[PDB]
Amino acid sequence: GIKGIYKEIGSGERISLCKLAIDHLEQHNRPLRLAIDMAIWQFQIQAARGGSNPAIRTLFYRFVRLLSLGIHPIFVFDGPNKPGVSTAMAKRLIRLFGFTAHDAPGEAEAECAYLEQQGIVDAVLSEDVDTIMFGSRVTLRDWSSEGGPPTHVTLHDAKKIAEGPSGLDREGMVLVALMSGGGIPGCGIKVACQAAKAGFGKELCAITEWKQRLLHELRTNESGFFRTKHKALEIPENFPNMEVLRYYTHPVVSSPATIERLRQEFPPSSTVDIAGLREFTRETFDWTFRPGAIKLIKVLAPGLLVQRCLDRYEESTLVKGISMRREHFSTDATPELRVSFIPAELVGLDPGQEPEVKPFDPWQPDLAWVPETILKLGVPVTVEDWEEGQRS
DNA sequence: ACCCACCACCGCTCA
DNA sequence: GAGCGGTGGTTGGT
Ligand SMILES: [Mn+2]
Ligand SMILES: [Mn+2]
Repeated sequence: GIKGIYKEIGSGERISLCKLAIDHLEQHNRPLRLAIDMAIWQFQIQAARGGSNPAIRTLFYRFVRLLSLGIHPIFVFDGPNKPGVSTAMAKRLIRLFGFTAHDAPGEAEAECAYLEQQGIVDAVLSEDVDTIMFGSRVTLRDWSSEGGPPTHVTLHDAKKIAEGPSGLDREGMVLVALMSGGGIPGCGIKVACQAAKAGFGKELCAITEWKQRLLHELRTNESGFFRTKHKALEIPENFPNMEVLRYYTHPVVSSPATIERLRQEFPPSSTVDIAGLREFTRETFDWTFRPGAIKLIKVLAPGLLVQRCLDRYEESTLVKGISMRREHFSTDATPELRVSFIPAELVGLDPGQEPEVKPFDPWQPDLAWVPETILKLGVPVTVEDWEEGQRS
């Protein structure tokens, strides 16, 4: 649920997460804040195979990707007030990356939408579009390839939907969920959408006046709100159930006090725990000894580089040089510079103090495409010299 | 009596 | 959660 909603509101704009990140950083002069429904992982990460704990290993890699994007994420967990990777390990790993874990009192997607409304986050990444019913304005879904590397997302805009052909707004979709559900039998997304379009989605708190209006409209269709008449659809008395109505209208979410607490404490003083990550990966992935250390260095270095650029907003302690420029399609033509750096020097781990058991040398220069905007923010002098040398 | 377009629903598969 | 074909039902007819 809601089944068939995408044929009504649209499938959504497919867009590079990098583009969303960099555009917001340019438009709003600070990194994008994104609430992530923790329920999204449940079917995406238990598809990885091989090695030790591949499910949380997938989680590790998408966290490194979040670093590379410069996104400030907050992962929201479900609460018990709702009407196989460990939560403990997920939260432990979230802290090691300098990210934020947040426990909803009830359903996470309701909390995520609430956080967005309160200006705690700029957008929501969830299983589906249910977030719109809980007040979300910008909601993201399907963080995946476009495949290979997971670079793109599917963006739904609540205002544009309420204007587009469906005319489905928040209270329209509630009525759809009220009548269709998954409650009137024989109904019915098509009819529910037509009922919503007629404006029956208010529901501004003796409600039986309203109920026998559309009930009259469903069987006679004198206003012509429908393609046909529906004398077969017969409506229960409990309906419209009002517990259900305000499960959407005021879902159980964090207290005002919690909101203002988050408002001062998120984003946190984000810092990646290197030594913490080294122990985690050794314990959980069997990334043991010198090979395991080098493996962590290689994977973590680029994101750690991006992350430290923004955090200052000669310092060649980050970028050793620049050599190219591109507007690749994977980022929807977001200007990137080919950047060099020393992985082990940047991560700050010495593979030597670990036992030894073509290849990759963490002490030699590695290359990475980093968004030009982030580089100008973090290493402005090196970028100007690159621009200077290239007008010759 | 029968056709017909539309639709709601079920079972299916992959996440 | 979300895509597919079947299909049984409803509607408005033919
Ligand atoms: Mn949920
Ligand atoms: Mn949902």
